[PDB]
Amino acid sequence: GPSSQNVTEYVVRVPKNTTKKYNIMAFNAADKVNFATWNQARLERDLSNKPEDQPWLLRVNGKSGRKFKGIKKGGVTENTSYYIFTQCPDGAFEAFPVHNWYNFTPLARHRTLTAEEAEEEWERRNKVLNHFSIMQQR
Amino acid sequence: KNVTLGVPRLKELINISKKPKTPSLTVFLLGQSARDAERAKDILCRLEHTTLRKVTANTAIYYDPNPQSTVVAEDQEWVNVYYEMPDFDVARISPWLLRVELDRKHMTDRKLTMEQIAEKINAGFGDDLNCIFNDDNAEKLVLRIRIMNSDKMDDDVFLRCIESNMLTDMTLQGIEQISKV
Amino acid sequence: RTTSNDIVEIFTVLGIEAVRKALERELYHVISFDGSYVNYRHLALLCDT
Amino acid sequence: GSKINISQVIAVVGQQNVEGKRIPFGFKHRTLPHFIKDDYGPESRGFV
Amino acid sequence: AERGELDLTGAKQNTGVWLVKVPKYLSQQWAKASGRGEVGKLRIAKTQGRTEVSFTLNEDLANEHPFVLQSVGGQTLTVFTESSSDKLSLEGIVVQRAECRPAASENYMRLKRLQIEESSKPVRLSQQLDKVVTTNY
Amino acid sequence: VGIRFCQECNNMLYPKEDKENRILLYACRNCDYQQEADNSCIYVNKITHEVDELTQIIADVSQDPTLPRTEDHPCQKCGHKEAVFFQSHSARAEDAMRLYYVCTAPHCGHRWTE
Amino acid sequence: EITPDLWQEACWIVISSYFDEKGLVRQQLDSFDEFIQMSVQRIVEDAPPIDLQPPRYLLKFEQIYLSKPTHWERDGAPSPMMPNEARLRNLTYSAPLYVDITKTVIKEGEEQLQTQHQKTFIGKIPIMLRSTYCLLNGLTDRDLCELNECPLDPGGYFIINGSEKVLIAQEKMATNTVYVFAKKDSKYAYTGECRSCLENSSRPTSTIWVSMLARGGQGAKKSAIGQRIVATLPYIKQEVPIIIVFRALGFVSDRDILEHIIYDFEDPEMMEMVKPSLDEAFVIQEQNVALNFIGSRGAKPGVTKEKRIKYAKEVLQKEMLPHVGVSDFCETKKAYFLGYMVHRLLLAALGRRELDDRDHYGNKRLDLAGPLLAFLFRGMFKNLLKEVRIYAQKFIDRGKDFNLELAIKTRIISDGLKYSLATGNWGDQKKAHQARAGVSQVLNRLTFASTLSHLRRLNSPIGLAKPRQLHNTLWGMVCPAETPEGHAVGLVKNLALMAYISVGSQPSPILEFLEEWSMENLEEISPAAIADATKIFVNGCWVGIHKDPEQLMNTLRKLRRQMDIIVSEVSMIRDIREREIRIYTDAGRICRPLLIVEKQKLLLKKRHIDQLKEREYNNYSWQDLVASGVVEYIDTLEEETVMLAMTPDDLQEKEVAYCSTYTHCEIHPSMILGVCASIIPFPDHNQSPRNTYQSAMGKQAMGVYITNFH
Ligand SMILES: [Zn+2]
Ligand SMILES: [Zn+2]
Repeated sequence: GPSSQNVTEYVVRVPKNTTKKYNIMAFNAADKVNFATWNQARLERDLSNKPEDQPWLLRVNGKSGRKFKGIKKGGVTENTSYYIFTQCPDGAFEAFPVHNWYNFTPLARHRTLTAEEAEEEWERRNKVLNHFSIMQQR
Repeated sequence: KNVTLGVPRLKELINISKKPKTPSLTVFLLGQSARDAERAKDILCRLEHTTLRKVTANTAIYYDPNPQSTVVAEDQEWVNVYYEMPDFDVARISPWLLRVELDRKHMTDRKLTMEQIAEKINAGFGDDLNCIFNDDNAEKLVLRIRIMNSDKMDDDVFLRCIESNMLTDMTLQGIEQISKV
Repeated sequence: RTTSNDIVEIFTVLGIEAVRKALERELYHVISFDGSYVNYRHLALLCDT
Repeated sequence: GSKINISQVIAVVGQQNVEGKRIPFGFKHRTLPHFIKDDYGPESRGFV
Repeated sequence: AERGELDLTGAKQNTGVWLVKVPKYLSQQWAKASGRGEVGKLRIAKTQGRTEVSFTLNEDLANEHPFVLQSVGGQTLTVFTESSSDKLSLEGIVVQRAECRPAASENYMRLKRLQIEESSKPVRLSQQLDKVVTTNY
Repeated sequence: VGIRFCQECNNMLYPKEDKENRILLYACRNCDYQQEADNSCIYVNKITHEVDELTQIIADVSQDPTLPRTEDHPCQKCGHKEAVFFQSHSARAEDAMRLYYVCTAPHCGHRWTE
Repeated sequence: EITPDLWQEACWIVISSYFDEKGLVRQQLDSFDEFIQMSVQRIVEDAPPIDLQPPRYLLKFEQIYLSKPTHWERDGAPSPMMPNEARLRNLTYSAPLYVDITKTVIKEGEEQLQTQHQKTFIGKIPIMLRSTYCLLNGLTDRDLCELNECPLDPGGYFIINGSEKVLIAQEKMATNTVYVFAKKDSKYAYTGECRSCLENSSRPTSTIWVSMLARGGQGAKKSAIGQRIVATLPYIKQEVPIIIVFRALGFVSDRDILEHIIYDFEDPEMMEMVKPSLDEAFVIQEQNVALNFIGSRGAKPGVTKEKRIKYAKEVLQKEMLPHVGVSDFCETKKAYFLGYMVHRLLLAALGRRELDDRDHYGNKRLDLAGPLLAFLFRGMFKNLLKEVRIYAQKFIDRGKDFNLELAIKTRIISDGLKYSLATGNWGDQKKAHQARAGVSQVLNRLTFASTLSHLRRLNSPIGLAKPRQLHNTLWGMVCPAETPEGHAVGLVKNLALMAYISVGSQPSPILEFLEEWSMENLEEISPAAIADATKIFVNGCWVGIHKDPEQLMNTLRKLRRQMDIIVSEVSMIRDIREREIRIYTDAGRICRPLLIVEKQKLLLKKRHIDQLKEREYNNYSWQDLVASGVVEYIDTLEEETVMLAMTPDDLQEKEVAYCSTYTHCEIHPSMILGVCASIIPFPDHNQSPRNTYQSAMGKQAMGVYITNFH
């Protein structure tokens, strides 16, 4: 059929400037990210330092959902420019430069040990008894 | 085989070094064993320190709360042949199982038997660890191990600790700190 | 006729005189291995003292 | 001199050994770049 | 509805986008183009059991760029957008990865060499003075 | 046999049994996710390491210039009557000097020992 | 076509071209030339701007200017110094160092009146003879004779107070290369050394150690815990586990940590081997607590928990593996590199790999005159900046004005360089305890052979027989017969005749080419694809992975053989058993020429031999020989994975099948001998100890040591 020898030819367009900057979010494929659960999302800059020179923070569906933290690519793309091709009704491919690379990793939600008490279980340096039992006591 | 000699040996002798670099120990057989090669090999086996590592091939841990579960494919025979009499099975058997195999080549080379190995194992640990007896008819000389009944640390951690202890210093045969003869 | 090469072990087992004799024998062995010979007087003096 | 020196001068220098053993495998399992990998032949391990 | 909220309309639409890398000379070709409106022609050829993707440079711009696809199952890529009005939005999820390579096999290293002296043009090195400078103190 | 992590909590899983139904139920301890143990196996250990190196010899070693090359011992899937051989060079894996052969065709790589 | 049974003439003609073009001391000359041309400019440029205050004062340095050596006579008249005059009058042979100071003033009133103090004298840099910045360069025989300087003198030495001093290359462990070692007696079973430093410009080497606890305390549950992995971070008093450090980098998901450490998830043995670390780190679950933990154990514990957090972040940022990156956002690269570090440690643990040998000259480099003077200039420039800062603060606390002409003290650099180069105490004068000694020995002048041997000399920092034994690596690389007979036997060695030391270059063009050449950078990469692909290294730092190793190797070799953007001195490695492609460009490597071999025939054909035989009035020389991609610089690392042919007519020609894939062919086997050992006739027929003894004597064999002796 036509698919056996199909040939496609589309246009390439590069607008000089876009009113809205274009960036990227990357997830580990092993993270098993599901966009169906993406009912609501908030992306805000971190307050750990306390703007543009600080890591990003993402929250999923409020506190109930998982949490991601954004990291800017330390390397610089002096020799590379990544563009995203988006299908449009006119059929002309549009290439847009990516301003920054924002990786996000999930943040576990649970009772997390704090350093002030964390010094307590250091006396049990190697005699830490019943590793399983440590988390229930908190 | 050879022993160190010369300048380092002279240094080690003029000093009274608490550890020798290459400690050695010559032995002379007394009577009939001096001329009998077979008896010499017997004394060799009786003196050579043989730990569990030198004879065992693979080790495994499984979860079999029912003795008749028989998770291993070919364990039903000796398991049933041993469990017709339920030695304190009702009390507790610690579903955490420990399985090991003793390679036949090492068994024949060191000229010891697995039954007296089990005897030594249960004698050294007394009655705080149940052992299982297997026959040589099986192609693989399997050895099953379980935990006592009358009793923190869970059970798998304790089982692994006993596995490491038995592996390192069970002292199946021979006299300690004798690497080779 | 059983003996050993370690000195502290044979000392703790047999006794000081055994240390004398065994150490003399072993020093004679190590010196004489390469064919060079030394008189018994000096080895005896060193082992005694 | 000694008869071993005569043998070395006339016939064959003999095996050259370092720390008792033959020439160690300094490279990836070979003594020099000129020998094929994983060789224990006499010429390729120190014998002269 | 909040400033920190992220729009998820694009993700819900299952929008598919392609991530492509291009060489520096081609990127500066686009930059010199200054977004005139047309910059090149992209050609996709599909066979009975194979697919071919190539990119053709505009003749006006110059005065072949075959594309090699990459596996996307190793990681998930999504593109958001930070508008100048402070309204973050998600364009969609990247569906294919493509790479751009030059057609030249040997002559392209001449352009690489030229770019290398361009990059090493501003690298600073000490200079030698024929006569000692007597304008000090 | 292996190891599994969460489905929704991206965290590592320990083993556990069911007090009621008596089934090995791998359950998250950092969270509350559980699943039935299809394998019904928990731990394996090959201390003597019978596992031959063939499971992990890389195919592209054939196109290494510096290894030997022997004409005999042709490959099975393709004839290709010339291949390479090299010892294990793996400390403690096994004390057997069995030569390992790998075919040197551009797309082949069927490995064998004899 | 080819060269059958004419090989003697051909090989000696190509060696003639090599020695006529380069010479005997080009390692010293090129090292110093590169130092003066780049290192001084890099050092001065990459220095902290001086900020002090009220009005704000900012000082920034600029391009270096140098002039010919001059003598400041008592009358003050400039006078071109001469090497002969320098020797006779005990005058140090040196030239002034000139810079431009940009004094920018900020009075908080838009009063920025920047003043440029062009050509500011800051000190006298010793200059070594016959260098491109010396006054003898380019002079022919007639002018050298007329100038009372020996034409035959190779130069390559300094003149301090009239005593000809010569710098000696110093061995040190190669930087930015993860190693593995097995201490016999230490409480750690296996350990991993990765002594690392930035691009020879910012800070000296900072070491990171990673190790495994030996099996101990058995009988208790310690055995059940098993062997734990531990690393001693820099500027931390005690040790610390690994996974806690990984979490300190900001990666909390244990799945991600194992993805970094492990590339293939189908290795239960290594999973079990790394499990003890997981169990150990089950008390630390978040980045902040981990940062507090690591910071709490520093040299100076912080006053408040924010202080420990800041200290931990700073030490993990600046002092932790500086070569991979210090650009704040480079945490991912650091995490991946630590993952590869511990992966190599695990591979050593399981025996899949083998422990790297310390005394393998493919694992250590030579600090030549260039890098050593760069280190001294770094220290002295830091001292000068401190002096300028304190003087400016003291003189501006009054608030009158500031004067750069008197503030800068040229005394410090001049005396520091002169002292360190003269007495050999390498470092600051007051810190002689930690200053390595033995550098800059007095040039030996008993014989011309002695002078050449002293110019081409190495030295080890060792004060056990392992470091001092000859090693397989030194084939054609260091003279085997030559060594001092005395207590320093083995430690001190002379270079082979054809040996050439890597002057060094920058990795920028290589990274550019690699990034363009369908290589996936190590951020926008799927972690799962690492195992099936090949790793890439550029001066140690991991920069990405590639899925077409042989094509990349062939392309890189083709580029090198033509001197394309990749420099000829660079070398690239391929360990197929490990899936890595190591590319090195830093200075200090040592290398020798070799003849390329393709198919089974040499690329050196009769036309090249004819052209070289007519070298005179043909502008054809060794460089042009390398232009045609015939001779290739193969260093000791690349020697590790190639095959050599002793002689083409004997080996390359088909015979009983031994090898058929010779990649390179020796120029001539005799070239392995050193300077003083080369004059020995029939060294093979002699016993090696007597070759060594004679090689010692050739220094002491008297004669006409230099023509202009009178
Ligand atoms: Zn969980
Ligand atoms: Zn095949």
